[PDB]
Order: sequence, then structure tokens, then C-alpha cells
Amino acid sequence: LKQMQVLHPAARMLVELSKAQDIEAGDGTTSVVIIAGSLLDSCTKLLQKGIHPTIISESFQKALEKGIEILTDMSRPVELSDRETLLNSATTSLNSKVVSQYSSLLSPMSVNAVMKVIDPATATSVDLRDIKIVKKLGGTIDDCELVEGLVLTQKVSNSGITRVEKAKIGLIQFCLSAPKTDMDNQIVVSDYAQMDRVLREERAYILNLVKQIKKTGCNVLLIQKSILRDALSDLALHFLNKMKIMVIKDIEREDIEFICKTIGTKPVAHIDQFTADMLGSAELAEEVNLNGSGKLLKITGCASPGKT
Amino acid sequence: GALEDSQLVAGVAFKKTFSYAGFEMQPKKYHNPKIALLNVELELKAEKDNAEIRVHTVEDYQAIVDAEWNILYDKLEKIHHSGAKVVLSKLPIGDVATQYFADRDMFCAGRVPEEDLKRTMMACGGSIQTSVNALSADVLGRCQVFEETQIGGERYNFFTGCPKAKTCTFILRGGAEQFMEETERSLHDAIMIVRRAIKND
Amino acid sequence: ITETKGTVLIKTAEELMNFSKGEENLMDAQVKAIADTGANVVVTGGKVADMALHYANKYNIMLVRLNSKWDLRRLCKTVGATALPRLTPPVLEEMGHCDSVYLSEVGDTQVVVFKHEKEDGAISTIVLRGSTDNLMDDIERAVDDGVNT
Amino acid sequence: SLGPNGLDKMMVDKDGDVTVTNDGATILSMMDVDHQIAKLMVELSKSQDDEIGDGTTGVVVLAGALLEEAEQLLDRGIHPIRIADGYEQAARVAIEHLDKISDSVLVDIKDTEPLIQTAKTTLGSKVVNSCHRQMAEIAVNAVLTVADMERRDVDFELIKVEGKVGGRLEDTKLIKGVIVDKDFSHPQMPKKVEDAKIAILTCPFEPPKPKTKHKLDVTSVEDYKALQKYEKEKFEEMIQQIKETGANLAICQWGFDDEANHLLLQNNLPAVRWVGGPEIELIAIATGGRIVPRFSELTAEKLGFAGLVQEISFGTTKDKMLVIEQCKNSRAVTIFIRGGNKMI
Amino acid sequence: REIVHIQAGQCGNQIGAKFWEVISDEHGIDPTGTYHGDSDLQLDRISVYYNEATGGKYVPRAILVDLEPGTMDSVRSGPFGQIFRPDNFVFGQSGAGNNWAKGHYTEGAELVDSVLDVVRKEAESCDCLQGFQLTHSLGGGTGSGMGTLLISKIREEYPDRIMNTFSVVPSPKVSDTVVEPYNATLSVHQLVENTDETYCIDNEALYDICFRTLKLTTPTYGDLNHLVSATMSGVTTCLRFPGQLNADLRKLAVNMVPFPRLHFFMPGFAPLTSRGSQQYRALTVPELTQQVFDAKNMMAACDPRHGRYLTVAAVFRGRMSMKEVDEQMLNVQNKNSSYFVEWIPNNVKTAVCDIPPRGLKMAVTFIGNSTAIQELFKRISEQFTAMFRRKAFLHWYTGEGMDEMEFTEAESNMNDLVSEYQQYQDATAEFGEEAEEEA
Amino acid sequence: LAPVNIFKAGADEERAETARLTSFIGAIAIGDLVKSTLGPKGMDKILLSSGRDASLMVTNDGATILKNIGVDNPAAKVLVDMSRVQDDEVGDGTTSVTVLAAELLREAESLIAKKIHPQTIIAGWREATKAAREALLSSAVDHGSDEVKFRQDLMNIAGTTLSSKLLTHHKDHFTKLAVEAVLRLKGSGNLEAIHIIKKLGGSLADSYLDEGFLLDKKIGVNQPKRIENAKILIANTGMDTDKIKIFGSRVRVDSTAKVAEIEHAEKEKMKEKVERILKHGINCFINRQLIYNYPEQLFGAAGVMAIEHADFAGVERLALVTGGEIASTFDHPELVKLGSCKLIEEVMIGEDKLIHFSGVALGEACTIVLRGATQQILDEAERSLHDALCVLAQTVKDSRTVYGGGCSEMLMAHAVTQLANRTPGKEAVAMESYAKALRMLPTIIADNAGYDSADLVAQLRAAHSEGNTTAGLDMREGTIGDMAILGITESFQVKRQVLLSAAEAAEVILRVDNIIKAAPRKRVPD
Ligand SMILES: Nc1ncnc2c1ncn2[C@@H]1O[C@H](COP(=O)(O)OP(=O)(O)O)[C@@H](O)[C@H]1O
Ligand SMILES: Nc1ncnc2c1ncn2[C@@H]1O[C@H](COP(=O)(O)OP(=O)(O)O)[C@@H](O)[C@H]1O
Ligand SMILES: [Mg+2]
Ligand SMILES: [Mg+2]
Ligand SMILES: [Mg+2]
Repeated sequence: LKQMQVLHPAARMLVELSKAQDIEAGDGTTSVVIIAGSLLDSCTKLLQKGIHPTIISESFQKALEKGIEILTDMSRPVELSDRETLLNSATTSLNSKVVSQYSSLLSPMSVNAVMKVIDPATATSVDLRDIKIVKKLGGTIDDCELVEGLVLTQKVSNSGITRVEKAKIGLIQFCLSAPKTDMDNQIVVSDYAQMDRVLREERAYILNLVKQIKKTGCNVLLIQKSILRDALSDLALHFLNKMKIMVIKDIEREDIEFICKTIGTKPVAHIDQFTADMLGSAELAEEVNLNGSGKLLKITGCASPGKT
Repeated sequence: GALEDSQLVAGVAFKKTFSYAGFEMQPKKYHNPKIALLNVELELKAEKDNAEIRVHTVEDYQAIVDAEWNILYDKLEKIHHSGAKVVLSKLPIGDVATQYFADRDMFCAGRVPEEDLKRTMMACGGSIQTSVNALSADVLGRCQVFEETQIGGERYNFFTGCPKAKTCTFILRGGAEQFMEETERSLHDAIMIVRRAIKND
Repeated sequence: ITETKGTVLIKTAEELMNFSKGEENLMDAQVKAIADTGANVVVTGGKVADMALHYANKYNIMLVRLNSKWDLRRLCKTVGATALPRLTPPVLEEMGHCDSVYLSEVGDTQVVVFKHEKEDGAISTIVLRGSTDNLMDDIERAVDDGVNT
Repeated sequence: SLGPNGLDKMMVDKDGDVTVTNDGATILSMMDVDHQIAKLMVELSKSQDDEIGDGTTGVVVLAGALLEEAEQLLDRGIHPIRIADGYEQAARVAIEHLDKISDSVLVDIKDTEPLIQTAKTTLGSKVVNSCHRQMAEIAVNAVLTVADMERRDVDFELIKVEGKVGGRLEDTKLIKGVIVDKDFSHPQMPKKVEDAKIAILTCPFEPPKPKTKHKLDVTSVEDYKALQKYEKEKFEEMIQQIKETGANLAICQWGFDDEANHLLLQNNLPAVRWVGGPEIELIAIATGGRIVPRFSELTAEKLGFAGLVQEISFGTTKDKMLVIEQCKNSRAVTIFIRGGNKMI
Repeated sequence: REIVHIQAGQCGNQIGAKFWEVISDEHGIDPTGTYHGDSDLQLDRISVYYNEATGGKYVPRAILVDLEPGTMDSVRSGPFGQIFRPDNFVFGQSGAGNNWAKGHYTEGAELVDSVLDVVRKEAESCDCLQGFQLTHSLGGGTGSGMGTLLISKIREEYPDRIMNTFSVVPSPKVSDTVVEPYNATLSVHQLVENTDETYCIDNEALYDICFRTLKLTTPTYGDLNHLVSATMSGVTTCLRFPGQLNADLRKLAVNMVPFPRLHFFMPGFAPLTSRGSQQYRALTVPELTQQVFDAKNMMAACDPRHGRYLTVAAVFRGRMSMKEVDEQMLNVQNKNSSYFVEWIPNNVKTAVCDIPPRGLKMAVTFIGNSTAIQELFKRISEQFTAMFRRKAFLHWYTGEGMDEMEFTEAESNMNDLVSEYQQYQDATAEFGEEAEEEA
Repeated sequence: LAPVNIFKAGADEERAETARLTSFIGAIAIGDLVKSTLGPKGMDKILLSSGRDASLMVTNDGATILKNIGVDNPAAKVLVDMSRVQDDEVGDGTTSVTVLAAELLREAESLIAKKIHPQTIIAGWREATKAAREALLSSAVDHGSDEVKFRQDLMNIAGTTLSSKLLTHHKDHFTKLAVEAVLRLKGSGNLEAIHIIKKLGGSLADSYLDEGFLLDKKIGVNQPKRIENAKILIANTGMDTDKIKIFGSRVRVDSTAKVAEIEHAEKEKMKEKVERILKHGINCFINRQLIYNYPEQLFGAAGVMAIEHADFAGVERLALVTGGEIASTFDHPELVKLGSCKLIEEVMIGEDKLIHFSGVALGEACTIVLRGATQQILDEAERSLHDALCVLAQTVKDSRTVYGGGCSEMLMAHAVTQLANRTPGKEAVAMESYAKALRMLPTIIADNAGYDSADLVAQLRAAHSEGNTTAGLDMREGTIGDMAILGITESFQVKRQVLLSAAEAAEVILRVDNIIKAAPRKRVPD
């Protein structure tokens, strides 16, 4: 109903009606339109019989209240510790789509996702923003899987290192480049010996930063995207190679919360606060190469897992 | 106005110009004023378009900020000491000058047209000054009365009473644009005829 | 000013205040030095300044401007003076002479007249008065034919 | 459209705007004409309006009927110069008789009844006649509080006419002060004062800045810190300098900084931001104060006085206005117009 | 100072003919040569682009060169042809054929010897000349081939005079000459090391502005000359009118060109839109200035959002108040400052001329130095490389007496030039095989 | 027509017979268009746009409809202008003013057809409105002394206002929300302190008024998600690179280690400012601008909550609720007052997450959550609830009320009728026409419901003439009743504005006799 462009003014309220059920329930988005369609159809006979429309509106509300009490008397309580009931409910809402054949694999996966996000004792609502769906081409439907960790799409900038065991992961929000002040600055040269000083002093400043990072035992580094100043210079990447540090660059700003939630790291914004207390631990970090589609990254085996 | 309301002023009269905030708290009539004609822009601004300031410490910074004000207040104090009451300049006059000229009961005017200034010099008997360092008693203009009056919805400045005048000014009253334009074309025929008759009667 | 780009640089309070006074004093001496030799009229082939104009009026110096690069050269011949490329006090040899200079009007037009009382002079001018532009040009062609003869 | 029982016209603009009016000059101004003689009547109406302001529609009727009577004379064989000369002679005889039957009445603040009667006659032709007794009172009082008797001159730039929609037409009132379309800068300032001493300023509440092109060089950390201290100190001195003079409220022509706005509130001092040019010169005349361009030049002899300054709030809208009232003798005054339509 | 203007080929002659036309009608000059103005402000600097002959006549300082009489006869017979100097017309008898080799080796060699004599006679009449101006197109053989030869000869003759040029950039979407890329690559190679700066203009944006924005569904070349002639006037406008700061062409080089090799600009002209929009758009300062950073007023195929500007210059024409110009400039400088310079802040150069260009209410002119120009030069090289592999149409060039090595030589510089612009962005630095093993 | 032309091409003139024809056609056209939305049983219209990208809305308000319609008749633009002003003045009666202002002109055209000069009608009506407004004033009843009685009046006024809208399905539920919301303002007419949040989903009956406050913002990363016994500091200052040092300074150094020294001095400036903030002993921080990621971790290490980008409205509302001060420069901790709420947590409504403030100190502001099925219901519910809040705020300012349901109109219509029976001349005819127009408003209400309007109005006319000055219509059964018993009540200010504004427009239109149009501008878009 959204993709089609309906033009009748009274046909443009049905598209909003189906979006209402989607928000509150997420299912029955077709059935609610059918019910609303037949109620309006049955109204054309009453208006011919001489019923004023005001009478019709009041009478339907009378019937709606009776409808609620019949359904409630028909229902049955369900306890969250009963796994079998959840599977039967999930597979029933799933066998009406194209993946009805693969419901024998997806249905136990869907329930597992919900049970690993909430606490059944005090569960009053579920937020689906802590569950992320990643779409990747290649293969068939039968190759889907559930990852109890973090999956990153971007490849690694480092050239040579693609697998780390007993990794210590650290997150950075500052920039590894030449020094840069917000005030419009400039370096003035008036003597020939100054040229050699600038080259030497720049290399030392970048070198100092990397020595601090390696001092804490960091194996995997995550940078954050910046668009006003460079985030990873060629000189910086060369040194990080010699110290055997896996580097991942250009992490989005809008999923920093999700990353910290999953692995338990702590964002840092100053080199002076990069200590060993801000690092997360993972049993395995490796990027995997899909057959032909492209390269993918996986982080599995978190010691301090979140509810994602 | 009617056609018989036309008048001749044995002096100089011109239109009111654009004035800044504070023009309205200063007197609009004098009896024996001294007129100081200028060609100098009396407003706070930058000295030269080719200038540039480089400074290291905030102590000089505050000294530089007070330097521009001390320049402006020096010129305005130089004019006020000459005893002049009416000041006219072809260049703009800032609001700071007008408010300053208001606090001492003296009249200011800026962006005066060039032609109206030359007639004022010829009628009052002064001289245009591009600097404020040599305002002798001779470079000032003396008139017998100054006033600002309303004429047909506009405001006009009048300099009347000069006994050594060499200039007149006509104020023509019509009812429509083409009524006074045709009036002035007939006046021009009378002016030229008299000019020729002087040389040969 | 310098032909190469030149800006004024100030670093202290005194230099900011004393720049404007210094420039005016220098201009006064230059014009007074010119008037010391006895010049009565100054003719230039370019733009004039307001401060120079104000001081020229103070020292009773008549000032005219005309930029043709061909009228000025003719004027050099007429009075016998020689051109100068820099604003310097002219040498007694370099100053021309003329028996009268005045501003006059002829037939609704303002003109400037450099008149010699000398019969010969260096060059001469013929003033044409007519009732139509077409009438003058044909008479102008006749004057050329008479001169070429 | 002549006389008290006259009717009006509804003009329509180039873009679609609607204007209902009865003034003679405006109808001929908003009208678009092509005939050259028609434009001559338009210019005739405007000339009378500038000189007098009343009698714009009467003159064109007199002028029109003066031409109509000449059609018969032209046909009967009279040179129009004879007609034009005759009209001139008649006008001279009519005018000399006109001031033979005149009656000098009065000009004095004591009585004001003859002036009200004259004001009533002119308003009797408009839609304002519904309450023209009240409106006559407002008009006469407004002139006599700005009128200079010795020079025999009044200045309309000292009378501000401002109208806001809503309310009722009878809510029109005369305010012997100033009304501005602004409010207090900080939302938590008090909404009224009762012994206001007015401090009028022209410079903004920001650290100084020379106008000539300039550069400041920071070459070390101590230079950086000395600059940081100079910033925050400069914010303090302006507000201290205001308070020692005894001022109660601050009026400024430019904006305030975030730091300077809060410090004013912390020192119990209401202020107004981004006021207009002509408004400032009116407040200076109204409250009797003076305008200062620098904090340093502020003294206790330059403050004005004001009996009451308040923020008045209208109905559903967010529009708020500030009013300055109850001063001493004032040469400035404003007219406030209300009504249920923009056309009123 | 004194400047000389030289035009060659098809495109160069047309623009120059209009340029002298949109100069005479300002300064009070007429198609006979007299001066009929009453304002002395026009005649103060009248001699920078003109010579005065006895009798009050004025003549332009222009040299017209083409290898075929057809174009020169059109200008001579057409409007304003009686104004020009009689001997300044230099013409051949056979044309160039758009073979860059023919115009660079065979025909241009025997013509420059006679043209170089003329420019000497023009340079002898000036007390102190300051530089030259060249107008040519990069597609025709004479514009590229003879244009390259002329510049090389000029440099050897004249040691340190400035070399300003106005060259149109080819738009390959409008490919025209099947062999377009050969002509463009070689001339740019020579231009890089022998000119101070070049002002590029493409016919694409020349096509778009009139057609889409204004009107005339079928705009012919005649209108295209007017649009570029509007831009001719402005970069050059300050020079012919006085100002508070004497802005000469030499200080333009130092103040606009930070690096001697990255010296290619693209100009801008705001006040020209739809005829109805010419009336109903409230042509105030900030909306008029808003056209400087727009995606429509540009006349080059280089996206700025995917680039970083180096230096900007703003020229204003008209009699305004001083305040509002700076106020909006202060606003605009910080409004879209996010997409601004990398390390050269406060680039804005402000110039104001009282008398606007004749015809309209308001006018300005903008110059910008972009890092997106490489997007244009890259595409030229990519098309060039695809053709050189097949050696297509190569005999028409090699067979005229030029070694094949030159085609490979010129390619190297184009890759070198592109690498230079790429280096100053630091954003474009951001794999199919499976080799990701131990080290 | 004179043979000589005086107007440019495209300009047109209309005169007496044609001018008064056009002006009356336009007025009755707009009056009859909106009569269907009047009274407790009026219906709603659909507005769909050809220009604004096919926008669609369903409304009953008489002012929203007249704003969107593209009228072009000169006389119809006068009617639209009064309705917009009336909405901005008292917020109700937009439909009643335009119908009444149109019914006066309908009777005015008949009088002209009987050869009565227009000035005679206006002078006649001027006496009629004076006696009409005076009779209304004598009908006013003024409470306010008793809280219990005044509380009842507010429920009666809100109940009547919601009748004609979509909220009438749940009038009992929505009357309590509207009344209790206005009692929070403590007499200050700052309606902007009430934030109506509308989000799609669920039934219309799930709407409620929150006991505390709600903010639709997000807290910083790695900070406490919930705090008990919070102390709130409200600030308006810069924290994302606060180093906007107003001067035009610049850095000029001859090395690189100097730059790295100055860069470190930048962070020391931000760190020092954060310490001065924490000196106030706060545990919750609210700012109206952005917060950079460096000061974000400073609060994250200190265990504080930081809210960012809460605009001017979001900050001023929090000040009233918690009583804190919007502070800056953080140099004197003693002079700044903090807020206090009992609990702060995150709640989920629909899908989104909002910050919940509970147990606030003052509570002089509030938030209202609206629920519904379609965007048309949510917009209609919010617009309907705006009418109730405004008219209640006027009642608190001036607590005198007048009965409604047609009881008010019939009273004033009788007072003019008594006057017209003593006045001789043609003015007597005009005054009677005024009574015919006022009595149409009760008639129109009865027509929309399907009742015999002529019979019911006839009974009202007799009842009001014999002294039963509280008689009026009863919609639920279509008979007559007492308003003192049933409780239909309006505001004195609202009815006064409806009467005075309507009578004026029929005056300004009626004096017009000549219509002139300038030649319109042609469409040549950019
Ligand atoms: N195995 C089944 N047998 C019978 N009915 C089924 C079965 N599975 C699903 N349904 C019916 O399908 C209906 C809706 O399915 P669906 O196509 O998802 O529509 P909606 O979008 O309204 O949920 C439900 O009413 C349910 O009763
Ligand atoms: N329950 C009721 N019984 C009788 N009259 C009512 C009732 N509710 C509302 N009304 C009347 O409906 C009239 C129209 O009000 P409304 O429909 O809101 O349009 P408006 O925009 O003019 O207020 C009011 O005069 C009011 O007296
Ligand atoms: Mg389903
Ligand atoms: Mg009148
Ligand atoms: Mg209502």
C-alpha cells in the first residue's frame, strides 16, 4: 500500500491505517485493511434503508465493545519459560511468506534473538534497535546464521594482519595526524635549518602517539570518521604495521552506541586517558572473505557481553 | 501651493539630507552662527585601505582600540573650539558625530551636494577645508539667521541675511511636475535676456 | 607611491596616530616648494588629489587638468616649457611664460584661453563661429585647403 | 465620495491586495490610468494632500465641473485664452471675499473645545465616525504635546502611529511615551519596573574590535592564557561600569553575548536587545536621557527617567510589546490603533 | 602600464570581436573612433587598452591572426571592422585542417615570423608594457598548434612579462572532432610551464545557462559569445577603472596563485537568470552573492562538494553603501564554511567599482581555485589513453614530421599534473584477489 | 460608457448595480460553504491541495478551512480576514462569526431592493448592536468566589467546546485532561508551556496527560541511564569547541612542538570549565547546544547525565517545571538555583524512547501524549484540543459566563425587537432585519440535526418574550430545556467578540459602491 500511489482522498487513509497496526503490532497489516473495507461496504446498505450516519457510528462502537469481551474470553495465558509455545507462534506468522520452506531454520533463530536481548523476569517491553540485521548477497536463504558478537562491513586498512587471537580492542575518537588547532594557524620559516627541524618534529609527534598505544597492550584499534581533518595519515599507518596492531578505520558516528554495548569498550577522546581500563576483550577477531561477494569482519567470544 | 507663493531667498537654501539617529535633539535656529564648510568624512572608520596592523600583546591591543577613538575625538574637538555652530560636509557624517554635536547644541549636515556647497561658500564667504588643522577665523562663514522650515511636506534649510551675497535661489510652487518644469523654462528665457541686456542696452 | 605593491604597516599606538598628520605635512611642503620658484599656474596630464587642490587654493595657485598626450605636447611648444615626469620644483629654464590666462565663455560654452601678446609665438589657433555643425565642417575643410597651398 | 453621507471604494492592487478607502488622494493614487489628462488630475490631488491634507476629493470635483462649463463657451466662439483669463479674474474676486467672512477662533491648551469641534468636522466623513468624539480628543492632544508655539511648527516624526489587529476599535488610546515591538532579552527577567532610570547605549555587549584590518599573534602558551583572561575580564567590566552609575535598566541597539546576558540577570538588571534606530532617538527625547557610545563615557547625569516600563501581552499569539509610560513632560507621543480587521 | 590582446583561430576571433564591442559602448567610443562621453571618469585610464592617434581618434591594441581569410573577412566586413588597425589583420591562404601537427610545424612556422613583427610595432608605442592576453580554443588546430608555437616564441623574446590567457576547455560530451583528445593534451603540456594562469570555460555550462535557466530553446553561438564576453569584461574590469587599491595583473598572480603549477581558475557571473526571474527575483546582496557557491553559476564540469577550494576572489560593480556588502560577505563566509578551504582561510578578495557594466541594475564577478578541476583533466587523459593503445589516426600526426615519443611524453605530464591536485585533498586516498596471508 | 478610455489594458471597473451584486454573491458564498460544520452535529470537510504536493487534511474548524481556500472575489477576502483574526484572539467562534456576518448581508440586499439608502441601514444597525450588547452584559453571571462552583464552570465550558469536534466520542475523558492541564499554569497565560506530543499508533482513548514531563532527546554515551533524587543544572552555553574567542587572533609559530603545546592548552581550557561545572554538586546537566565528544567523556567519568540540543523551547519549559536557573559563566555557585525531581528514567512509547521526569518540584508546565490510528485523527485531535485550552485560559482571566445553545442569541434578538417597536421611520425596518439574522444561528443548529427548526424556534421566541430567559434547545432529544439545569455555558468574552466583529464587516462591505481592479501581473516563473 505504501509503494502504490493511491490518489483518492479516502483511499489515502487506508495506507496510514496499515502503518498504524505495523507500529503497534507488526503483524496483521493486511487483515486490518480487509476488516475496515467490509465495515464501510456494509454501510452502504444501511444508508439506503434510511439510517442517519450518526446512528451508525454509535452502534458500531457498541458492537466493538462486545467484540473485545468475546476475544478475551477466548484467549489463554502463556508463560515465557514455555519454549514450545513460542516456536509454534513464530512459525505460524512465518509460513505465510516466501521463506515458509526455510522456517524450519529461521523460527528457532528468531526466538533466540529475543531471548538474548531481554530478561524474562522483568520484561515489559522489547526494543528492536539492539538487534541488527545485516544483508549480504551470495548463497541461498539456507546459509543465514545468528552471530553472538559484532559484524563490521568495512575492510581493514592494515596490510598483512588479518587474524588476532586473545585480542584487546580499543576505541578512539581523536585523530592521528599532524597537530591542528581550531584557530587559523600557520608555521613560518625564515632559516634553512628550520626545514629539517619541521620534518623531524612531525615524525616524533606521530611516533609518540603510537608508543603510548602499544604500551597498554592494544591489538585492535577502531578509529572514528572525521571529515574536517584527516584521521589516519600514511606515516601513522606505517608505524602501526611495525608494532603489529590491527587497524580498522571509518566507523560511523551513529552506531558508536551499539558497538560499545556489544563488546563493552569505552570511547576515549584524549591520549592522556588511554589506559588499560578502557579496553575490551574478545577471544577472536578475524575478517572473513566470502566466496565472491566481498570481505566481511567478525568479532566473536566477548568476555563481558552486552544484551545485543 | 499656488503660483503666487513662489519666493526668492537672498542666500542659499537646499533640501534636508539623510540624517542618523540623534538628529532630532539639536536646535534648529540660530541668530549669529559661524559656518564651517568641510570636505572631510567625520565618522569612525579605517585609516587607509592599504593599512595593516600586526600586534603581539593584548596591552597594545587595547591601546590600538582606543587609538581610533582618540583620532575621531581630536577632529571633533578641533571643530568645536573654532566657535562654529553649523558644519556642512560633502562626505557622510557618522551617528557618533551627530550625537556628539547634539550634546553641545550645534548643527550637523552630511552628504550635501557639491553645487549647493559652492553657492553656500559664495554667499557666506568662507572656504572648503579638507583638513581640520588650520581653521582660522577667515575660513568660517557668517550669516544673519539660520532656520529649518517645512515647505510642502519637505524640510528645507535656509541661510538668509548675508549682506555680501553673490547668489540667489528660487523656490517654485506648482501643482504638478510638468507645471513647475514649464515654469522654470520660462524663467530661463528671462534670465538670459537680462544677461544680454546688461552687456548692450 | 611605489610601482611595486606597497602597504603601510603599524605596530604601536603612536604610529597609528602620527601617520595621518605626517602625510599632510609632507604634501604642504611640496606645494610650497613649487610656489617658491614663482609658478602661477600648474597644468597636469592626470588625476589631481583633494589635499593638493586644497593647498593649491591656499597658495593662490591656478590648477588645470587635461589628458590627451597630444594637447599637452602642443601646450609645451606654445609656452616654451618642458614636461616633467615627477613632482619636483621646476627649474627656471623649465618654466614657460604667457601674457594672460583666463576662463571665458563663448556661446553657451566654457573655455580656457592661453593668450600671447606676442605676434609670432609658437603655434596659432583659429576660432570658428557658425550656425550649424555642417556649416563649420565645410569651412574647416576650406581652411585646410588654404593652408596646404 | 463627497460629504458625510458619502460612500467608499474598494481598491484592488497589482498582486491581489484589497484596500477599502474614502480618502480622495489614495483612490487616485492606487488607480492605474492611461490618458495623459487623467494623470494630471492624479497629480493635482496629491499636491493638495501634501500642502493641507484635507480637501483632496473636493478639488477634483471643482476642477472637473470647471472644465464642463467651458464646453459651451468653446462652441459659441470664445478663444480659450479669454476663458482662461476670465477664470483667473473670478478666483481673485472670490478669494478676497472669502476672508471677509472668516472668524478667528482660538489656539490655546486651556480651552481645546474649538479645536475638538474642527476635528469632529473632518472625521465626520469616515468610518471612524462611529466613535469620532473619542478620536477627536486623541488627535488634538497629540498635536499640542509636540507643538512648538514660538516657531509655529509641529513635527510629525515625533508622533508614532502604530496599529495592531484584534481587540476593538474603541480600545484606541493615547500613550504619552513609547511602545516598541520587543521584550526583555532573558526569559526570566521581571516584567515591570516602577522607578526606571534608563541607560541608553549604542555599542554592543562584546569585547572590542578595531575597524581597520588587524591581526593578533599568539606565539606561546602564556600568550594564549593572557588572551583567555582578557576575554572573561572584559565581560565583567562593562556590567560593573553600568551598575556603579545607578542605572536600573539597559537599552542597547545591537546584540548581547551569551555570557553578558546571564550576568545582567545575575545583577538584577533588566535589558532590551536589538532595538531600532528611530526608536532610540525617541526614547532619548521621551525619557529626557542622553545617548552614550561607550561604557567608559557613562555617567549619572546622562540617565533618563521613566515612571513605568512594562511588557503587555495580547491573546493567543506569542506577540509581546514593551511600553514606556508616566515620564515627565514629553515631546514624543504615540497613537495606538486597534480594530477587528486589517482594513479598519 | 600597457596590455596587448591577441586572438587566434575560430573561437578566439569571435569572442575578441564582441569584447571590443562591449568596451567601446562603455567608454564613450563610437564605431568611427571619436569619444562622445561627458564623464571624465571614463577617460582617466582609457589608454591602457587603446592608442590615441592625432585628431582625437582611438584604436584598440589587438592582433587578429587566422590561417583562413574567411573569418578575418567576416570581422573586417562586419560591425566595428572600420575601427581596427588596417595592418593588424594577418591572414593565410590555406587554413590549418585541425591537424595539430600542421598548425604546429608546417604552417605556423612560416607565419609567426610575420606576426612577431607586428607585435613589436605595437609594443614600440607604449612607454612600459606590462603583459599580454591570448584568446584561443583547445579544439581547433590553429588554436592548439599555432597557439602553442606563439607562446613559446613569446617567452623567449620577452623575459618576465606576465602571460594571461583565456582558453575554452573542450567538453568531450560535445566531442566534435573525432580526434579531439590529441589536440587538448599537447597544448596543456606546454601551457603548464609557460603561462601564469589560464581561465577555463566550457561550452556545456555555456549551453545550459541560456537554454534551461533563461529561455531560447535553441541558443546559437552568437549568444554564447555574449555570456563569455560578460566574463571577459569583469576579470579585466578593474584594470580600466580607478580604485582605492591599485590592483594590477602582477599582484593578481601572487595573491591568487599559491603554487606556480596549480594555476587554473574557473570564473563566475551571478546577475543573469530567467527574464522573468531577472525582474521578480529580489536582486539584493545576499541572494546575488548566493549564486557564487551555487551548482548552476559554475562554468566547469567539476563538482565542488567533492572538492576543496583553495582561494576565492569577489569583484563587485555598482554604487552601493559600504556596510551591507561586508555584512553579507561576513555572513556568507561563515554560512557554508564547512565545505571551505583546508589550510588557507580568509581568502576573500573584495573589489568594488562604482560604474557597473552597462545594461543592468546589479553585477558582480567571482573567481575560484578548485581542487575538483582534476575531475576534468582526468577524463581527458582516460579518453586519450584508450585511443593511443589502438594507434588510431596516428599517421596524420606522426607522418607530418613529429616523433611518436611526443604523444607518450605529453601523457606523462598529464598524470603528473593530476597527481598534484589529488595530493592536496587527502580524501581521495580512501580489491578483488584473495591474497591476505601471513605478511 | 464614455467613448474615451481612461484605463490601461486589463484594468476593469464595476459600479453600483454590478458592484453591490458581486460583493453580495461572494459573501453568501463563503457563508453557505461553512454552515455544514456548525453546531453539535456538524460534519467535516476534506482539504486536498493541487499545489502543496497533494497534502491532505480533515478538519471541522471554520478558520482552517478559510485559510486554505484560494478565494479571489474582493469581498470574500474581507470575510476570511476576520476569521483568522478571531482565531488569534480568543480561539473559538470562527464559524459563528462568518455565518452571522454573511446572514447580515443576505438581509441587506433585500432592503436595498426596497429602495432604502445604504446609510439608513447602517445607522439603523448601529442602534441595534448597542442594545444587543447591553442586553448580553445584563445576562452575564460572574463566579470565582467559590472554588467548587468555579471548578464546575470550567468543566461545563470545556464540555461544550468539544461537542462539535471529533473528541465528542470521548468527551468525558477529554474534558478532564483539558481542565487539569490549565490549572497547572497557576494563572499565567503562557500556553506555549503546554507541549502536545502526538505520535501514531494505538487507540484515541489511550491519550493522557503525564504527571511529570517528557523530553524526546537522548543522553550521552557511557553515562548513568537513571538517577534517583536528581539535582539539575540548566545551562545555555557552548561546549563543542567553546574556544570561539571573539577576537580576530591567529597563531604564528616557527616550529611544530609549539603547535602541539598550544593544542594541549585547548583541552586544558575545556577541562577547567568542566571542573567549575561539577563544583555546583549537580548530577544532571541540560544544555541547549551540542556537546562535543571530549566533554562527553568528562561527564561520563564523573557519573553525570548530559542532555544536548534542547532548543530554546525545550529549556524554558524545563525551567518552569523544576524551578532552576538558565545559567552561564559558572563562576559563582552560590547565586545559581538548581532544580529537583524525584526520579529520571527512560520510557518507551510506541517505538521511540523519551526521558521521563517524575515528582517534579513546581510542575507549572506539562506534556500531553496523543494517540490515534491515522495522521488525520492526530492532527484533528491536536487542533481540536487547542480550542479548549485557549477558551479556558480566557475564562480564568475573566470569570463571567453566558448561557449557550441558542439561549444567548434569542435574548439579544428580543431586546432589539422591543426597541424597533418604538422607533419611527425606515430605521425600524433595518433593526428588525438585525433580529432576523441573529435568530438564524439557533435555526441552523436545528437544521443540521434533522429537526423542525421552524417549530422549535417559534417556541423559543414565545418563551423568551414571556420571561423564561433561560430557555434553549436540547440536541440529544430535539426539544426545549433549561440551561441552568443542563449546563450549556459559553464565555462572555467569546460571544462579545462574535457579535461585535460580525456587525462591523457587514458595515464596511455595505458602504462600498465601486470596484476597481488593476491589470494583474503575468506568470513568467524563474
Ligand atoms: N497454517 C495456517 N492455517 C490456516 N490459516 C493460517 C495458517 N497460517 C496463517 N494463517 C492465517 O493467515 C492470516 C494472516 O496472514 P498474513 O498473510 O500474514 O496476513 P496479515 O498481513 O494480515 O498478517 C491469519 O489470519 C492466519 O489465521
Ligand atoms: N450540547 C450542546 N447543546 C446545544 N448547543 C451546543 C452544544 N454544544 C455546542 N453548542 C452550540 O454550538 C454552537 C457553535 O459552536 P461551534 O460548533 O464550536 O462553532 P464555532 O466555531 O462558531 O464555535 C455554539 O453557539 C454552541 O452554543
Ligand atoms: Mg503474517
Ligand atoms: Mg476629505
Ligand atoms: Mg467550538
